[PDB]
Amino acid sequence: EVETFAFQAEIAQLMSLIINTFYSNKEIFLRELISNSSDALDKIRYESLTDPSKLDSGKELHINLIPNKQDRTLTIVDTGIGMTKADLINNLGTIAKSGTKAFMEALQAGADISMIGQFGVGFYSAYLVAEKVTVITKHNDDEQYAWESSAGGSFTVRTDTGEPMGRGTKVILHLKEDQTEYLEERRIKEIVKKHSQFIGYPITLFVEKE
Ligand SMILES: Cc1ccccc1[C@H]1CCCN1C(=O)c1cc(Cl)c(O)cc1O
Repeated sequence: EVETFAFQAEIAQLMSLIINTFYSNKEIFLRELISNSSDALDKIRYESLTDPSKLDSGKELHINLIPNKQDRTLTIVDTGIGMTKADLINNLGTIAKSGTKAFMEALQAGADISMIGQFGVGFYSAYLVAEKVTVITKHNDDEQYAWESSAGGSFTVRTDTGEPMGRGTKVILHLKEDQTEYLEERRIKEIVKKHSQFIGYPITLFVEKE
């Protein structure tokens, strides 16, 4: 079955702001998502140091970027610690961290949207370039789940039937019509070079044939 949840009020407000505010520097979404993957990878590594068996679900720690022009999706995949169903629901929409209103209060006055990451809500910058975001995740302690939202104040969670991931999180950006530049090899390379040069895990940019 599919479960539908309301975003907490302030998160809905943030998402609307991200979608409606004129802001040309959209590329920062990729930095924020790679940062999130890096943090998740840090966590499973940290845990594996005391209990190595937590890598039984996959020893390699990496980030893959996978453009698909036919589906018009950009997918960020990591083999980080992943999220349980509860982690998913609690951290991707139903609970507003302090940084949510702090950020929007920051946008009032001087701050610009590129600072979003500093408030711990950088995930939502995905809606700078995506009309719908799907998050597939698998944590050692739980089943594989799919989160999805086109904003508008709700998201869904369901058990995922797709290819099993072993462990980690996959963010699938269904790109807006006018944002297909982020499917281009040279454009993604440029952004990763500029914003994510010192990530401590291998980042592989997959290519497509003509
Ligand atoms: C950083 C972060 C913020 C909010 C919730 C969860 C996370 C990370 C740490 C614990 C598990 N995790 C994730 O599974 C994860 C999530 C998102 Cl949103 C992503 O883009 C990539 C990921 O690997």
